[PDB]
Amino acid sequence: DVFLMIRRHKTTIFTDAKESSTVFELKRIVEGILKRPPDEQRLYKDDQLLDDGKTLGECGFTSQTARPQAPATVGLAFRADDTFEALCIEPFSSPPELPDVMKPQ
Amino acid sequence: YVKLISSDGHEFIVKREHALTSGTIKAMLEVNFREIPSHVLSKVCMYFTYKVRYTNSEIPEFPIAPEIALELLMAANFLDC
Amino acid sequence: LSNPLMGDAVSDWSPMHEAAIHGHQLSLRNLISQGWAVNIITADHVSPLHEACLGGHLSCVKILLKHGAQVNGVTADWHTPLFNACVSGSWDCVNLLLQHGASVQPESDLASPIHEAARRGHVECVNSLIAYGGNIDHKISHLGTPLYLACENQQRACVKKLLESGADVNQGKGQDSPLHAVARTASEELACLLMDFGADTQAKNAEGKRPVELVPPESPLAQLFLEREGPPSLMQLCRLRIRKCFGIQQHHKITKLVLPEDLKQFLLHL
Amino acid sequence: SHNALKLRFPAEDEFPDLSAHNNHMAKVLTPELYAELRAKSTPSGFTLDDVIQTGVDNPGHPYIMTVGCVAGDEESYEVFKDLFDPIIEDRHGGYKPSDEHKTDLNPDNLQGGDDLDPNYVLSSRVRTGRSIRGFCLPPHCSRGERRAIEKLAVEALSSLDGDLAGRYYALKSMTEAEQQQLIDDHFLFDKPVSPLLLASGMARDWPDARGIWHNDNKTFLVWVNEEDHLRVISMQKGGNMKEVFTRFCTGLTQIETLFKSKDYEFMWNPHLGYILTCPSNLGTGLRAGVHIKLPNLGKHEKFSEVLKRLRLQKRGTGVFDVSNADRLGFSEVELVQMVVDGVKLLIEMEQRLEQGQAIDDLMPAQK
Amino acid sequence: SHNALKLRFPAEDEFPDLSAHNNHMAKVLTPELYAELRAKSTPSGFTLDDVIQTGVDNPGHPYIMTVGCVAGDEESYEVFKDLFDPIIEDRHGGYKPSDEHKTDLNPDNLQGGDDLDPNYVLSSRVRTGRSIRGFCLPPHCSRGERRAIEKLAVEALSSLDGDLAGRYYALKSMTEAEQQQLIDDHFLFDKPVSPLLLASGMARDWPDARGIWHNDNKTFLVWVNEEDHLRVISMQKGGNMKEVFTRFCTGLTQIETLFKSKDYEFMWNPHLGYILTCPSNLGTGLRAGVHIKLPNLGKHEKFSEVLKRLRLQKRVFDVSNADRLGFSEVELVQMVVDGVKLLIEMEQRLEQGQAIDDLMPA
Repeated sequence: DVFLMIRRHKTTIFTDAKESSTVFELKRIVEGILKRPPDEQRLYKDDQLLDDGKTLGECGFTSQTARPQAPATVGLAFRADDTFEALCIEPFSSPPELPDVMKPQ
Repeated sequence: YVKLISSDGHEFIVKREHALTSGTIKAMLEVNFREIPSHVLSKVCMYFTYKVRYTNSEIPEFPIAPEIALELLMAANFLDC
Repeated sequence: LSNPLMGDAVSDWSPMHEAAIHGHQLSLRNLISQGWAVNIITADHVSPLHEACLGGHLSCVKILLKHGAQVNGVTADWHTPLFNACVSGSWDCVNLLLQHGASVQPESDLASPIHEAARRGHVECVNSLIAYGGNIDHKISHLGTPLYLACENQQRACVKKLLESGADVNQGKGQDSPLHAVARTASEELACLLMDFGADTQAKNAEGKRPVELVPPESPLAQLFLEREGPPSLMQLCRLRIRKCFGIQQHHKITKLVLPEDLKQFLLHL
Repeated sequence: SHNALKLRFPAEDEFPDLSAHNNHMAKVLTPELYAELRAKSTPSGFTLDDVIQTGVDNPGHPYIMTVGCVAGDEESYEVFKDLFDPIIEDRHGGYKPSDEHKTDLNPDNLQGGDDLDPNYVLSSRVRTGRSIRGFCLPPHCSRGERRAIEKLAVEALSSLDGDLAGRYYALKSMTEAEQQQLIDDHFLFDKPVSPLLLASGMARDWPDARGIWHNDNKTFLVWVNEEDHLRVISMQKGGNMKEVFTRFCTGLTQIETLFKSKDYEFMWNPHLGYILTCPSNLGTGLRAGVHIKLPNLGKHEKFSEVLKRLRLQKRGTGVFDVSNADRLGFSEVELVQMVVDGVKLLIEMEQRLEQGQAIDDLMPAQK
Repeated sequence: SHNALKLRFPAEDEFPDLSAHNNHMAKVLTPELYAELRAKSTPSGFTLDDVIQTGVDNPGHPYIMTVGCVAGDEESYEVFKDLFDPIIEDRHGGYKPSDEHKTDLNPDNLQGGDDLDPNYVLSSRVRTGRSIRGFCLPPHCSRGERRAIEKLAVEALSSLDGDLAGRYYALKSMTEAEQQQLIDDHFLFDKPVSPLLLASGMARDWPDARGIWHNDNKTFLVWVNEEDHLRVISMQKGGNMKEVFTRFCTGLTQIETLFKSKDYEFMWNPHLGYILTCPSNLGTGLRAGVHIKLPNLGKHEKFSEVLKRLRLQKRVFDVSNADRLGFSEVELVQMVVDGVKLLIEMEQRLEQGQAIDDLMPA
């Protein structure tokens, strides 16, 4: 099983999948929430647009990466008419400073 | 799926059934957690999946950073986890 | 006295050894004033100090040490004044001896003060030894760890103390973790503690068995193991992670963390 | 004597408080026994109180369980039998009232031990004690009685031949140079300092009639009127247990002969063997052992466990002094056989430990 | 009896080699005397071999001697008087058996003692001891009467009032807290360690029926069944011996009458005063002493002989009366008081760079 986290700007979604399933089905996994068809979606890894015809295994995702301990990260942009949205994702808040009593000696 | 909102405006789409891990969320049954920062809300979600996945099967160790341990504890307390 | 008399051990005691073991302080002083040196030893290199330590006669060891008694003297059975004090439990003598340079760590692995105290239930001496500078997780062959031993003798006071101090909940003897030990001794009380301090219910012993497999299913422990078969709570995990940031006996610093008192107690009562 | 006044009080008033005491006598002596036995006495002058004197005077130790009593003479073992049977039985591991004891110093019954490995056996030593029939023991005898014994010993010792020839020193008047020579060889002894001895009265009149005799080769040593009547020690650097045992035997064989020529013999009977002072030395009263270089086994976790089953005593020094832990129920040379056996086992035990090998296969169920 | 068995030997065999000893006993007991008294014994069974055992066991210091003889009871002083009389005569500097000794428990006879200079007198005490007629002295008593004596002593002491009211500490059940307090105040008396005491056999059965009674104000100690039956110690800081002595005398009198109300009395006779185990202490058995700060005089070469001249012991010095028999109890402390006053002024001379000269006594 594949534990995948998909994000867009400030949105995040957690979903499970099969290594044998492809990006195309994954596009429909997004659709279930998004309410927009696969052709209007742009799933991507890092900065590499994902191929509907490739499996998650084919795209480099696996049980050693996309875990329940910590899922893989795929971005999502949308088909802005004749193009698509900037492939950017806003990071979550930065961490607080570690208290001196918990800081290592 | 249920959308959870962080105090920082992040939107988390979480399978409801995993969300039901939290006693507070169970009591709540979209939910806006203005009390919980984005720095740790996503972590809590990950935990929800973790616990569900290994409920009936060895179990690997859940990852956690000292920078979130304190706030996360508090968040977990809030969420009854 | 002064030589290998080749007689029975019963014939070799000095009057000081007698005074020491029974707390005859003034007699001791008198013998000293006559000229009975405090470093007079017998057969197994046993000094008045060693006997006083076994008796727990604080004022006697104060005197003996005052006059140059060998605080780290070693007997033929590898015993030290400190070790002997731990045997009797004399909390005061343990502290005193340490203050005069008694080494917490012994030369021989046949007589660990800490492990002895663990077996005896001498909690406050365990505390002093560790605080003075003692390795709470020292593994020593046949005895495993202090924690392990406390569990073997059902010394729940020391078990709780050691675990709060920061004993490695999953380090016992060989593959026989403290949790496995509890299962073998059927103690629901110690099981509850160890589980809460992070004991690994899936760890296997030398036989490849989990703690739950080392106890009959009819016992209460079977149910208690069932309760902890699934993944731990996030708060549990958090607490474990937080505690790891503090050293041995350093968790008192938790009180300085910027958080609610309820959680402060949650962490302090680990 | 003053015992007449003791008889004017109720037994319970005389009954000593042994609550804080920890020894064999203390467990045995009851108010009932005290009440009965205090009315009896020996023909030599003993009374129950002297029998249990050292006991009540010394609680002893929380861990080391001493005997807590002392005999007075041969007759006292019968007169105060009601305590001795319980004390002896307990101290000697179930030795029963009808359990006949034997004797045997004939070297022909010692097998092996001709040469113990000198890499381990630093030295060998044999020790015993004898009492002369017709006299009392050191806890009771008068100056005159003690002096008579000295003279008998001096005569006999002056006639020993061969390697058993030697010289007698009078402790009470020996020259400081002589003291230097004998203290270097540890042949020189001194006044008892342990309260476990002093309570018996054995130090009375010291050094009157106390004596030291050793042979020309410094292998045969006997002490006169000290812890007991005749204290005999045989020793030699090296592992030749067989020869030392024989030397020892011939020492007592000739001395006994010499005493028999004057109508004296060692106190002895079929039930308790040789009759000595404290109960722990009944039967053979024979100790034997060696100084073994065991830096390895002395650190091993089961060292004392092995020695326990081998029935050997572990003692340090003034490297271990390994020695016979039994005194009664074994035929003298039999005990020496036990020591030889155990030591050879320990040498092999050490060999395997030295090489980092498992040593569990050398731990026999010896009882 | 083994005594009879010893008599089977000739006296020559039983006679100890006293040439190695330097005590008084060794210079009195001849082999002839030994032979004469060897077969003699007291009603208690006490014999010669018991009376000189200590003198035999301990060789004695080459310069400082002692006696080495230990009595068994009052009667034993009569039974073996052929030995004791010459011992006593030498021990007290000349004393014939016919010279009837005095006794005096009336403080009124003491002139002064309530006015010593507190800059020198740090503290002072009075020690003596008694024994109960009818019981044997410690060296030959059994557990039975040791306990009977304890019972009496404690019972009687518990009835004391005023500044004599107090409590009893049985050593066999005395706690560490109590121990520490008694040690702090020098009240606690532990097991004997000297050969001169051990040789008597008095250390046996330790500490059965032994203990300490003392008053609430910490001025009176009664050691029960220790070195004698009743060791009476009275003490106080400062230069007021007189009051100490009045408490001592009247307190002692009271406890004496309390025993008499129960038909008991202290051993006492016209030629030895009160009876103790050691011959040197026969008589009054009174030891009054004082801690005297004395930096200058203590370094003066005649200090010794001055105390000698005053009949005082040189035990800051612990100065005490050097006699126990030869004159009354009051006379004794009178000498102590006078001596102190003399000694104070002597030091004062030295402090002012003055000689002692005319302060030397006889």
